Amino acid sequence: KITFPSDIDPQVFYELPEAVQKELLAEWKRTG
Amino acid sequence: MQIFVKTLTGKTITLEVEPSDTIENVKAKIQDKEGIPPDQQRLIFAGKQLEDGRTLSDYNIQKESTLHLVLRLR
Repeated sequence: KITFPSDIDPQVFYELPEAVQKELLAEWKRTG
Repeated sequence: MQIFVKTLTGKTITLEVEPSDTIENVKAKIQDKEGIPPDQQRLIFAGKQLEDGRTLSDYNIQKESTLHLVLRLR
């Protein structure tokens, strides 16, 4: 289950590298 | 040569640049248009992080090329 902020689009997100993907997901999780 | 920059929200921007333009310059372009500073915006091309000490031709970027912008925290 993935939750994206009101300012994040999923189409451009999956297009980003995994290493950067994890850092962005870890940020939405630490605060999420 | 121009390049398209898609943001995390899907915002696409076309900025005219040159094969000898430095990554630090392209970043400034998004700053004057998106109002985002260089110390927080990140440009990635083909899963590679662009360095502020190189030129577009050094990363093999050509016209109509598209890059991805990742926001930092600061």
